[PDB]
Amino acid sequence: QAFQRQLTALIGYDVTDVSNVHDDELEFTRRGLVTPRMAEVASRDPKLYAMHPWVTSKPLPEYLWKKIANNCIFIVIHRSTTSQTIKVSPDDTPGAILQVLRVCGRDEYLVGETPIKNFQWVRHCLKNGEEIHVVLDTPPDPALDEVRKEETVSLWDCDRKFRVKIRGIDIPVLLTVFVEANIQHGQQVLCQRRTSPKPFTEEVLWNVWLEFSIKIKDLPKGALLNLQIYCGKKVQLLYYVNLLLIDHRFLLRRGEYVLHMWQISSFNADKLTSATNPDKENSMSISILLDNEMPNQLRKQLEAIIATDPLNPLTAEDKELLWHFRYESLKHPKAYPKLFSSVKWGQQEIVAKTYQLLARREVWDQSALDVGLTMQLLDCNFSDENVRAIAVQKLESLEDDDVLHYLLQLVQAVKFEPYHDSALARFLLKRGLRNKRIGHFLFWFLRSEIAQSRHYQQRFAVILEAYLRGCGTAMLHDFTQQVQVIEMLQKVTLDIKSLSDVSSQVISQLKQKLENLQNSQLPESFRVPYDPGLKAGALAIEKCKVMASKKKPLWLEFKCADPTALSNETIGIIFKHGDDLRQDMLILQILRIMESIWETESLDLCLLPYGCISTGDKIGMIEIVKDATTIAKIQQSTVGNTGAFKDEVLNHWLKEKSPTEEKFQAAVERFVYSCAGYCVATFVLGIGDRHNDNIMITETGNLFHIDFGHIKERVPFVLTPDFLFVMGTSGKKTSPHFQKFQDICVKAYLALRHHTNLLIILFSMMLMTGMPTSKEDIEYIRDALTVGKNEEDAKKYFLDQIEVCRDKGWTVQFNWFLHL
Ligand SMILES: Cc1ncccc1-c1nc2c(Cl)cccc2cc1[C@H](C)Nc1ncnc2[nH]cnc12
Repeated sequence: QAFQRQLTALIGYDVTDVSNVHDDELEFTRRGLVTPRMAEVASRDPKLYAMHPWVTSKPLPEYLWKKIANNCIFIVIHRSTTSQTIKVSPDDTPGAILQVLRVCGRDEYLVGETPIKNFQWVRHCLKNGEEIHVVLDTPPDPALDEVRKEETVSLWDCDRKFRVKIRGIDIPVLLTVFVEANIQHGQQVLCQRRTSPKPFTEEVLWNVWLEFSIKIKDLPKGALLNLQIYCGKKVQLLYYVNLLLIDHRFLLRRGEYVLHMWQISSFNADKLTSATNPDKENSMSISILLDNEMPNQLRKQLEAIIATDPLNPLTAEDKELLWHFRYESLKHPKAYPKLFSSVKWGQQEIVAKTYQLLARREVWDQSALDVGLTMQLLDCNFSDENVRAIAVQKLESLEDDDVLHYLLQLVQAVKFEPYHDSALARFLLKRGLRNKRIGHFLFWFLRSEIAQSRHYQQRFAVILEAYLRGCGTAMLHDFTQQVQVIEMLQKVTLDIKSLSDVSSQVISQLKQKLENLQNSQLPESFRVPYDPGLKAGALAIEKCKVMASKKKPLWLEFKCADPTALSNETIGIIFKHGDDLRQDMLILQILRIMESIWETESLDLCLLPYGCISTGDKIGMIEIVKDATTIAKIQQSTVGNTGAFKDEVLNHWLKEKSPTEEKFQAAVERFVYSCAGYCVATFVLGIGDRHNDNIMITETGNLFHIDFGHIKERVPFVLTPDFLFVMGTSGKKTSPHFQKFQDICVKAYLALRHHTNLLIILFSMMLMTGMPTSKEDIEYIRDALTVGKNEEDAKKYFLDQIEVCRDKGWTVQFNWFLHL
């Protein structure tokens, strides 16, 4: 039982607790997840698990090939104080041809049957212009990863109409009010019934049967009884709660329920949860009782429909066509979301035909994996397990590198699962247990939601517990260490915040508190949650500070615990309270996806998606990007504390940080690319109009936006005169670098548009699961990606945007200044 107490603290929630359930679905899931855990445990190669090689099968891009010399990769190998360099061909395997080679300063290994060109660490060095420093080391013992040993009427024979008794609602404290009861499947309301309005007192009783038109034999599995409370005095939603009509054992839900409801403040994933509100003492409750072959024009119309984006709404006509031409639609994997949205789920014979249809998915099974298409099947529009499972079926072929690219949003998509035990939850379980890097991030992503989502903490806790019981003792200790450190640091972060430029007493107290944590509480070393390779050590109390800001975040710097670390660079972590860093995580992850897209078209845009992990309610950690300052500061340094800005200061800031001409122009080139990435990426994501104290530049030219979890003459993005002066453009001219900037944006924008469907789905999912949203909010990226339009035309559009900034110059940057 002591092991369970550890799990609870690691998880941040008590999975054995049953104080907020009305059935045993959670416990059933615990027991259900035992098998796929042990299958993965018993199957993983202990030695490859222990070393967790971070590897990709993608080609090395054109931008990384043209950085090689005569098919030669230099790899410095170390012993104790040995440093002997080797000539290696890209195709050389480490655990054979290089003769375990751990990376210097990192928990990262160049091992296994893949060439060195295909290790992400090696590609990381090639990109930045660094060298491959490895250390001959003993392999880490797989015994350390050891895992603690463990231990009657049919539904389709029931033509009776479904009914639910609304006994009444009850609220301790506090105009009229009524109950709406929807049978839902996906976001689709199948059947809706309301009560009569009554006066809104602390108790309202109806004692009324709501008889629905849908038959019990017609309720599809995963149908939700969605109970909602509205008020008049033109109504308004005030509370909601859901109840699965068919439970986890395929039994029709039967009997008395007192469901504690959620309060409002709309596609928001929280609306879909089957979790009841656990705050029984303040929350509105509701009491219920359940006691129960084609023509040519048609082909072209069908093809036009199949070709539209995931946010083009299907008409009744559209759906009827897809459904009638079911089998022709089944030949086109891109049709699948629309076809399955053309299914009348409230009709048992249609669902049966849909299931027949699903048994003929040769073309789907044979199709190359499209993540975009696959993600759409995992969104809120699909509640059927068999549809959703063909989505997860395709995810199974993702190599680990790609799982990590999509992990955050795969974890978020668990929120769209009807049941706690799902093919998706088990896929994430499986892939996390097969790979320590996936498992590490799975821990934190799951934990991020467990700590601040009442709506989904129970589900995620069960999944996280199931992961933890298979990750192996080493990772348990390891995770335990990390949680203890962030709890210590979050405490210091919050305490300093209460004590409010940063005054004398603040700078005094912080450093004492850091010195007090250092001397007793803090461990020898711990893993950096956002960069599991890096192990942090002792604080550099010297270098730690608090921002002259209203949120008063902590800038912390640590020593690297790893003696074999080559640099002297500290590990920098910002701890901040006040911002919802879930939104940042999501945006930063989409920026990583955008980078991998660009990579497929051999385009680098040098984005800087810095590490960020939400650890709790409005709280978390941000990776310190070293040698960087804000653009706003670069203007204040030369111009003044509070004044509007001059065009030359950024370029002449860049100049004064660049030592040689070789490294300066590099900075300017790096900046042209960087500026282009963020102009395209922020435009697409609709977060481009930012005050320049939320844009940053490195000493080596790399522009990057920060502080995403925030967001009248406007601007599509930020391409200010100071950015344009670095390119060399005095108001209305055209430099060589600017035409190249214009060049790069266009190719980047068109590159994103080639994955339009993927981006639309990730943007939709982002809004639904991390931004508490409307259809019109979601439909921004359609316009941003100029859906339906041609290359030439989308290119004009984007150039027109580049010029909108030019027309405005400084007006919005300055209009912020006044506001702020
Ligand atoms: C580094 C910096 N330069 C100029 C202006 C502000 C900052 C800065 N200072 C901070 C302090 Cl003193 C404490 C806590 C957080 C701070 C954040 C910043 C800047 C605004 N942001 C970042 N600075 C460095 N790395 C980052 N990664 C993500 N965001 C950043």
